[PDB]
Amino acid sequence: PQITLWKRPLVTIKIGGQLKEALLDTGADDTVIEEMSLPGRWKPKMIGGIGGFIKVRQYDQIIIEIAGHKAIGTVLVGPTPVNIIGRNLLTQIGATLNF
Amino acid sequence: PQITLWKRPLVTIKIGGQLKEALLDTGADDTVIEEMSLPGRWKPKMIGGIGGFIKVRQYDQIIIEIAGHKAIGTVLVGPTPVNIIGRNLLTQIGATLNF
Ligand SMILES: COc1ccc2c(c1)COC/C=C/CCCCN(C[C@@H](O)[C@H](Cc1ccccc1)NC(=O)O[C@H]1CO[C@H]3OCC[C@H]31)S2(=O)=O
Ligand SMILES: [Cl-]
Ligand SMILES: [Cl-]
Ligand SMILES: [Cl-]
Ligand SMILES: [Cl-]
Ligand SMILES: [Cl-]
Ligand code: NA
Repeated sequence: PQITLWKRPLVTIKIGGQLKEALLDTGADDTVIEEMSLPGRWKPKMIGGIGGFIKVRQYDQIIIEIAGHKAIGTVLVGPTPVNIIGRNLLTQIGATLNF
Repeated sequence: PQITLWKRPLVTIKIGGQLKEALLDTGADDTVIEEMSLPGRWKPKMIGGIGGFIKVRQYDQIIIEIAGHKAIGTVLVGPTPVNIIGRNLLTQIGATLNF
């Protein structure tokens, strides 16, 4: 699609068989999702957002569908105000910015 | 242009007579610039991202030039770690997300 920005670019994602809503976020290096269970081991990660730094759980090689496009990559889990799809997975679905 | 997302989508902006680098950020509702003075009236606001909230000054009707394209709208000024061009000005330069 071509998504304009007059409203938030929210899409449906599917992770662990569950549908969720997430924000396509070109200002995020990383994908960050609200507390949920994911398989496998996780590693520690700190991310610095507008308000300061938080701890998250980094799960690698997670299968996630984004607006009907399949991706497999790193998902950070932690107390983000909104689920966000960052550039690590926007590149996997072929997204670009255009003007 | 078409901007891929392998790297942060940074562009040069001109605001308040100053040249700065800023992130084209589809996950930001509004534009947030590091501390600087701007002319005119402002009012305080709180915005809440990863890491929590910061207090900013809201200036309305500010003209920016974004990668050579002029736009006018609200700019929030405050202790953001990165300058951000959010949706309120991305719409004005006709930016879309495409995949
Ligand atoms: C009202 O106008 C607003 C304007 C901006 C924001 C909000 C409201 C707050 O809007 C509420 C939404 C919050 C959820 C997502 C955060 C949205 N935000 C934009 C988002 O793109 C930030 C932009 C940024 C970039 C660098 C540093 C600070 C901030 N990126 C970010 O947090 O990414 C994290 C995950 O990947 C990592 O890579 C970059 C840092 C880290 S925000 O800054 O909190
Ligand atoms: Cl869960
Ligand atoms: Cl990844
Ligand atoms: Cl200044
Ligand atoms: Cl505006
Ligand atoms: Cl339009
Ligand atoms: Na003003």
